[PDB]
Amino acid sequence: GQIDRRETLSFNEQETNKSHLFVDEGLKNYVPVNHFWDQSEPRLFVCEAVQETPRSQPQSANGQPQDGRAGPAADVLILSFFISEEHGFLLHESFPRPATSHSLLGMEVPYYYFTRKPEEADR
Amino acid sequence: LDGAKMVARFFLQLGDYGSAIQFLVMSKCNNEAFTLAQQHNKMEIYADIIGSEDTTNEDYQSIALYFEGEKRYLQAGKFFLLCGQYSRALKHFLKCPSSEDNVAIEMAIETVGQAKDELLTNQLIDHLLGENDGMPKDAKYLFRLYMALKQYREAAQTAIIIAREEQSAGNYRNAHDVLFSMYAELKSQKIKIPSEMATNLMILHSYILVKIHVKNGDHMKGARMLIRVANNISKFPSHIVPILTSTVIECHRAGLKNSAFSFAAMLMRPEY
Repeated sequence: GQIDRRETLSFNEQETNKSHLFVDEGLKNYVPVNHFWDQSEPRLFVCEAVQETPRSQPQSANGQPQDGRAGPAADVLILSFFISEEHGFLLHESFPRPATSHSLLGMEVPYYYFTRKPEEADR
Repeated sequence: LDGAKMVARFFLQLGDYGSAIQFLVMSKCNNEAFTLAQQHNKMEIYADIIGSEDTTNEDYQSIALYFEGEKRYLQAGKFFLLCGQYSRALKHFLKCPSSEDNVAIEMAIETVGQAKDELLTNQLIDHLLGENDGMPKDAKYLFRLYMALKQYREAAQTAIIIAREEQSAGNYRNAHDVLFSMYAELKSQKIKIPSEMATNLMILHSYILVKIHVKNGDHMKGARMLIRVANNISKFPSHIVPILTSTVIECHRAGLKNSAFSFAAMLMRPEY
């Protein structure tokens, strides 16, 4: 959840400035996979992040679905940001990718764009 | 780590390899240090810098295996000794050619002294007593091995042998200096001094003090030291009549005329 900053206009491999402005401990298990900017708003940005599984998988004592043992969270998160020289990175939104949606395709206001399942369009 | 690499790059541009090598500990780039210290033959400086918390016996071993690959058996021996591989260290010290044999024997003595192993000890004693090469070595090395093993009474007996030889030769200062280096050690430890060693050293130092007192014009202390040396004249077989003649003269100068007369009556014997 950290933001680093580094400088190399002159040749450098620098130490980070560190800011702790991100409070959301829910992101620790997510990895970004797709990203986009608004075609009209240069301050506005979005990223799709997947919840990656460890290399080999355990099981529970009871016959539950293996990590779906508990209540819901996002298969994949969509995070949107306002980015500025005066205020840094501000989380504009966080939401689950819709259950009818297979990936983030883009963004241009008023809309994020997603790829729909042909499993559901015929219903 | 990376700010420290810039400081390394700056000293590499200035050409100070000694300062540049520290950053291979401080920025943890240890294998570039090993190879740089190898290329400039500064391997002891790298091994001393390696005294930091970042490091391992596998560093001293990788250094030892490098010198073993160079067939530098003395240096390989030294880094196996620092790694704690006493059998390999001794086997390398014993495999040294005869041009390094003194330093290799001193380090083999140190290796056996640190190891305390009876097989390695007997292997080195068999080497010092020549049963592997058809020659014993100077008694100074058996003495130094007994000291390295802390066999201090056996070392003391060997020091008395080396001293009695030097007394017979008239080298009273060398016999003194050997017995003294052993007496001081036996006194620094909690160990029995031989009554012969104490008696001999005392007698030898009394003879050295004759020169000091007679030079300083103290005919009394000079004469009284000469009286003790003369009461033990058999320990000075190379200087008997000079010592007794000096004893008479200094006793007469001191007003010890009965002592002067007793050593004059001794000098009047047909043997002197």
